[PDB]
Amino acid sequence: RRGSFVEMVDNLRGKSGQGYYVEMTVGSPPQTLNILVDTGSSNFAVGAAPHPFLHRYYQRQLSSTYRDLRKGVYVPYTQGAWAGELGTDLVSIPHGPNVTVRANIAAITESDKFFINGSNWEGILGLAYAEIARPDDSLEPFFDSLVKQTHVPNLFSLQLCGAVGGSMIIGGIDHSLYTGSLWYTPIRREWYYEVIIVRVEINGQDLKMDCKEYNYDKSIVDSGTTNLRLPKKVFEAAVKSIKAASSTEKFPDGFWLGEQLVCWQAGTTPWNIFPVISLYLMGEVTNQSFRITILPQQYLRPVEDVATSQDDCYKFAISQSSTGTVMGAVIMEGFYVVFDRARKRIGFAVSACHVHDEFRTAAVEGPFVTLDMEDCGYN
Ligand SMILES: C[C@@H](NC(=O)c1cc(-c2nnc([C@](C)(N)Cc3ccccc3)o2)cc(N(C)S(C)(=O)=O)c1)c1ccc(F)cc1
Repeated sequence: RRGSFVEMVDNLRGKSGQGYYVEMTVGSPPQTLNILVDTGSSNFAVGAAPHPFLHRYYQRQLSSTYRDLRKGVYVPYTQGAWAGELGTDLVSIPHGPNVTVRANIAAITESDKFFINGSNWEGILGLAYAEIARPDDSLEPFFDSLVKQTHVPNLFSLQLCGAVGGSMIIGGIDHSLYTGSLWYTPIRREWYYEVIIVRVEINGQDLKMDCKEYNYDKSIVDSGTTNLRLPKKVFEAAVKSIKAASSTEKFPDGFWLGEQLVCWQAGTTPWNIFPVISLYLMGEVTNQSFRITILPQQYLRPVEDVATSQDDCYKFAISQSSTGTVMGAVIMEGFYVVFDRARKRIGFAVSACHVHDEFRTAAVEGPFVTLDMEDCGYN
């Protein structure tokens, strides 16, 4: 109920659907920049040269504590890519832990489709593990540096509040950010924050696919990805089931593909006609699982208003992936997510800020009995 971590509450902001960021201060004298919180990568990188979409950037020549590592780095993602120069400098998070560490920093000099116009963030904080760090696993990620240089507990939690703000509690958990109990799923392997999905339901109806399909290749949690991305076969089956459940009103095929938007008169969106989606995750005890349930308010995302008009346009935010399942903002916005690195697990709880209506709410429920969950993982 109380809050020793109060100063970290509400330390995240966003330009409505374009990325959640936290202020980070680098160098000496202080150079503060808006940094995207990204659990799907492991590099700390900041724009360090003028760019059309950047309001400000890191100026190495002005930082007396900057150290050039004399090595370049190239980082390609599913969406976007950037190139920079590696170095190290002092880094602090004003509304985060009360510490200052020397971390690796990639100065972004060139990029393609990475920065987003009007997003207001100028860098990215890769919170995942060294295994996926570029150029290789020897480039210590920011959080690894934080834990090794300070006494800050090896854990952080995220509360992303969509339609924009949120909280990134570093070193602990704040009880005002969630209701109900926290349910944990094992971090299968320490590279991306990999998890295992054991069952999927649409309005209580089992998609009935071999659970291996749900994690085909892998299933990860990524705060830097907008959608709930699913492997091709799973995506197709999910869409067919969602379409059937929302038969009250028909939509063009492109809508389900994200190629067409559908808009409703201001405040008339019939959320009730769309089904809830449940993802069952492996639990911490043998044959035990739990489920997280999201509402259409999470998977149907608003598209930057034309200019404060009377038309609420939405995009179906569940899409296909060829690299496994990605639990992006669509999933995270309905919950308070605890990245308990110390205990190699991720916790989910109903968010105190998730968007819902007067009839339904996002939920985290358990326990359930699920056999052979170990076979669901790809090898
Ligand atoms: C910021 C922005 N992200 C994207 O717009 C986006 C990133 C990646 C995406 N791929 N890989 C990533 C990394 C590892 N997160 C790195 C990264 C961060 C920012 C920008 C690009 C890349 O994200 C993939 C997609 N898709 C293909 S999608 C449409 O979601 O299916 C979209 C975002 C994040 C949270 C949020 F609430 C709203 C908007």
